[PDB]
Amino acid sequence: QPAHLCFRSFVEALKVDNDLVEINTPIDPNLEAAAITRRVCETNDKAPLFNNLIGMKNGLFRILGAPGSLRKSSADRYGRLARHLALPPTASMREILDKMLSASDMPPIPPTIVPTGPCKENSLDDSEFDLTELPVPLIHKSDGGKYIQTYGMHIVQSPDGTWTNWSIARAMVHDKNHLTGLVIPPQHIWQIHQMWKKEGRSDVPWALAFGVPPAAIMASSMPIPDGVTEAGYVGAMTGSSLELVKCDTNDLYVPATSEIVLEGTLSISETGPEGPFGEMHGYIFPGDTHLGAKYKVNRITYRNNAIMPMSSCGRLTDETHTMSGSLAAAEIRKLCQQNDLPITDAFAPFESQVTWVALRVDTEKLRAMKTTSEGFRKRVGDVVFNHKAGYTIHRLVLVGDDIDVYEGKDVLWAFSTRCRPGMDETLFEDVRGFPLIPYMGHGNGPAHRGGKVVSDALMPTEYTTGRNWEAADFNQSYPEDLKQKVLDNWTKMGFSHHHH
Amino acid sequence: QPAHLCFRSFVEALKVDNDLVEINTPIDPNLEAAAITRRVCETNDKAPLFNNLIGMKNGLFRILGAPGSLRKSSADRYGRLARHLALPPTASMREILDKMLSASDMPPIPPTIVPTGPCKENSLDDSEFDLTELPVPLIHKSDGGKYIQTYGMHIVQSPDGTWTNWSIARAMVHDKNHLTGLVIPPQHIWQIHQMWKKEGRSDVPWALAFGVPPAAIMASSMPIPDGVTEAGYVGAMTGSSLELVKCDTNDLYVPATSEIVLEGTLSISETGPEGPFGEMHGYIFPGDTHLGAKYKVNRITYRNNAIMPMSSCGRLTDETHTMSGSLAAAEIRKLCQQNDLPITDAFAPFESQVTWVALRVDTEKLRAMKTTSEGFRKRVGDVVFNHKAGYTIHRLVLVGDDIDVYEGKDVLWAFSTRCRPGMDETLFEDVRGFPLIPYMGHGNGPAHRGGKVVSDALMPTEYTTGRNWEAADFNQSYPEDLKQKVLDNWTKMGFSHHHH
Ligand SMILES: Cc1cc2c3c(c1C)C(C)(C)C[C@@H](O)N3c1c(nc(O)[nH]c1=O)N2C[C@H](O)[C@H](O)[C@H](O)COP(=O)(O)O
Ligand SMILES: Cc1cc2c3c(c1C)C(C)(C)C[C@@H](O)N3c1c(nc(O)[nH]c1=O)N2C[C@H](O)[C@H](O)[C@H](O)COP(=O)(O)O
Ligand SMILES: O=C(O)c1ccc2ccccc2c1
Ligand SMILES: O=C(O)c1ccc2ccccc2c1
Ligand SMILES: [K+]
Ligand SMILES: [K+]
Ligand SMILES: [K+]
Ligand SMILES: [K+]
Ligand SMILES: [Mn+2]
Ligand SMILES: [Mn+2]
Repeated sequence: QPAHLCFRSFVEALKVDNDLVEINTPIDPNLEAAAITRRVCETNDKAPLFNNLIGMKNGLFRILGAPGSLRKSSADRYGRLARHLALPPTASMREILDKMLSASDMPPIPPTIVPTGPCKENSLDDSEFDLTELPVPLIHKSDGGKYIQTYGMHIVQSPDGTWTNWSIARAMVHDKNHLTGLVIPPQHIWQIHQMWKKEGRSDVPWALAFGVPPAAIMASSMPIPDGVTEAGYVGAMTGSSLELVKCDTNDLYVPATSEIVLEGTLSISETGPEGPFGEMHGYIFPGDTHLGAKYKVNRITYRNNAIMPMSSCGRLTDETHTMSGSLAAAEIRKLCQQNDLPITDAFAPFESQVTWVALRVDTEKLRAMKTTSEGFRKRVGDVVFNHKAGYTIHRLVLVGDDIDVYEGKDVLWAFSTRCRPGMDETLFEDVRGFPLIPYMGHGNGPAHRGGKVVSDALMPTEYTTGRNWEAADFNQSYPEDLKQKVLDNWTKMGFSHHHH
Repeated sequence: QPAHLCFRSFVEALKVDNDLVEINTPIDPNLEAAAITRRVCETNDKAPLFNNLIGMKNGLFRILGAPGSLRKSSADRYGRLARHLALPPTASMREILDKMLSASDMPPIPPTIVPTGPCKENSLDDSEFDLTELPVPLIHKSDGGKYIQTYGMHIVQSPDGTWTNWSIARAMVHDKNHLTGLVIPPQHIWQIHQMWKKEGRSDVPWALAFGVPPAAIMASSMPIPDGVTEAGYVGAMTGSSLELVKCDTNDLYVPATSEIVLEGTLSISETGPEGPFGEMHGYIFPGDTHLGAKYKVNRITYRNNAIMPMSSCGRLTDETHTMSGSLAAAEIRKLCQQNDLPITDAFAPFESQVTWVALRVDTEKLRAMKTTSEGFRKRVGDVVFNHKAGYTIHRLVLVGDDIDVYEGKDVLWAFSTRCRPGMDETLFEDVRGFPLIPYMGHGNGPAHRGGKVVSDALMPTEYTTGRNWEAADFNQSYPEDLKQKVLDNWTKMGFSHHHH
């Protein structure tokens, strides 16, 4: 079963890539697994597979850390992401984001129901499991709980049955048979939760599947549109209908090769303590516990020798940056295009802690618009910051065609040199804000509103007659024949491999 | 004669450091020398010494490129700067900037006049030189002239004799016996020029010395205070009185071991075309020629086998960033301290194209002030942006004690996560602006005014009770004994030298 369609095959692919370290000696889920993983993420090392996790019982569970983090080499930097998608390991960001967007104007390929799969190899009922007795990691020393859920997919369906959403949202163990987690607007898990709360009749049927098809966890991390069932989007992207099995205790359907499945309900009434958690912006605020959503677990099913993926998130670079940031940028690119804005590319610079998105402008098309910075900034900000895809992003940086937005150095150069503070910016105070950014939820203003800006790093002639500069760099300030001569004589003269 | 006191000795020091490439085959001053130098600066390679420069005649001249640029290794990144100052080549930025500030509360050590020196080994009068016949470089393909002056020091004295200023300002060849160059407010060359213009009696006696003592070219690049003679500041910093010889045609004094000296006048009446030039922010605007100051050259004196230093400036990283940016940051640190502001460190992030300065705050002292972000931002911005030392800097970023301002990654993290756009910022429109930044002189607003901001990346509790977070990183979110265990078992488990 191919790597992008089966998590167990994906692990084998990483091994074969020489992108995995198998740790076969005992590792403590209390901080040690996550510390190793954090170090990996901070240094772009190989993914750790913890095959011998202190507290693993009857097959639950091994851990794979850093499943979507970066590789050290430039040439296959994004290779772990590529392996989620059947792309060559040398794929560019552009190619990865194009693959993730490709299903947006394709017919869905709905899933196929099969009678069984590996995720049914073992089961534990209501009398046989205790979530506090599993080797659930403590990921950061100040976390408010053991965060079992950092890289599984929540499965919830609208009351009318027409939309089944797959998404990543964190959750931690509350007690032997409950989790608490983030369920916040405008996220689809929250939107569906609200539909069940308005109906008022029952708690939300729920499942949480860990170790799902890698192409599915990518779509789980992406803000594809409201009402769109991720399973059929993944089917179209991959060209293959996903095989799903029914849950035992409800009528939801989970990927047949899921490593571990929890089945139960998301309460429409109950809450419990949730957090704090060491989060994507790089911080934890110890003791900042709040009420979160509360999930009841009725059943666990799992593969033999089940593997739990884990994201040890925080400072650069992990899945929150590589997947949540980049996939939000991809959706923003499409949203802009669909609103007739001349955007060619979008990326959330890692340097920005994925709080910015740089938007590359087709300045030929911009010039034909016969507009101004003030007007264009307002138009872009209204599109993006009024939409869910713009939720997590607080600064949009408009750049012209010379800038590669996938290169943070070049984005920082353009921002720093082409956008006059204040004058070339528009502030947005009456939009939804992202409270997890420290300057929002722990800042001087409203946690949930405002704090957003469009920063125009287009130069004035880019709106009118065309770029009127050349860069003072090797590439642009010397003729081709001289540049080539310099490069050809470089080592001969005494100065100093692409793969490495 | 030591490296920091004698340019010829400094060249030997770079050779001995294995930080020099001697090119002994013919190199064209038309773009080729500067292209090689640009490539060096973009890749942190060894400094190029062009010993065989097409058009060199009777000893004028060899070129040393990249004299103050970066080395590839982290461990001796700033070693070329250290060699300007007698510091070990492993010196930190902090140590370099402390050395440059050290003379600010020392008695000056005035210079010593000696009867002769190497700079008098050869001479060319008014009938014997033609600046258009020298191997003056074309540094960028669109430059408006051949920029002879990128790393010499202009020498001008107040009419009353009490202040002799040394500074770097660009200049290009106008004709056989004149240069044009930038002389702009608030720079000291401009301030002194204005004094002579108000007196109205004569042109400004002037000299331009190339290949000066490295400690002198560092002070030439720093905004030490108005009225302070750089020679005595360098004397105090180094503990040694600098040896100066009189010019032949005027009563100014030049370093005895200067490689090349031009003597003449800076006109109080005449201008000529100047620029465009590929500038420190990374751009050239072809055809953007303006009137600049006009210098008349009456005499050249030079060392046997004279060496002209050259800065091939533009995109990262060259002398404009390493020296002008960092030295302005150093002066800003002191200025803040002298104004009773609790600033411990300042640096101009390279990522910002040295348009930002990050100011590290002693938050214990800030808490005792019992102030607010709005108040404190205004106070800092009023100090810095109303002073010459703040001229080139458009964004100040306030950070707390956990941030190393000499690490751009950490500055970008703090800025992106701790400063709410708009609310946590104060815009300054009624301050002098730096017109060379593209968004100023080629932007949407006044070239010379405004466009400045204080961005407060202090979190709210840093003003009150203290930092209330821990970082979600390896360092802060795991206990010491676990971190050490992970590091000790890192290679054993299968994961992957300081000098490299
Ligand atoms: C890749 C990834 C994404 C997310 C998260 C993580 C990872 C690894 C955690 C490590 C678990 C940290 C957690 O903060 N987290 C998270 C989260 N979204 C939330 O509402 N709540 C969360 O707790 N997203 C982002 C969401 O996955 C995307 O916003 C997606 O678009 C949502 O799907 P949908 O609502 O659009 O269907
Ligand atoms: C290190 C360095 C500094 C400068 C420059 C260069 C280098 C290499 C050039 C490559 C030649 C580019 C040129 O744009 N340039 C330059 C310049 N200052 C100007 O007024 N004019 C200039 O043309 N400074 C900065 C000044 O040297 C400092 O601002 C110093 O503080 C001035 O001295 P003072 O007025 O404070 O005495
Ligand atoms: O707990 C987090 O780190 C996290 C990460 C990304 C998130 C994206 C959207 C909403 C909530 C999020 C929470
Ligand atoms: O020509 C330049 O690149 C340059 C560099 C730094 C400068 C600093 C202050 C004033 C003028 C300047 C000009
Ligand atoms: K999703
Ligand atoms: K702009
Ligand atoms: K100076
Ligand atoms: K702040
Ligand atoms: Mn969805
Ligand atoms: Mn001065």
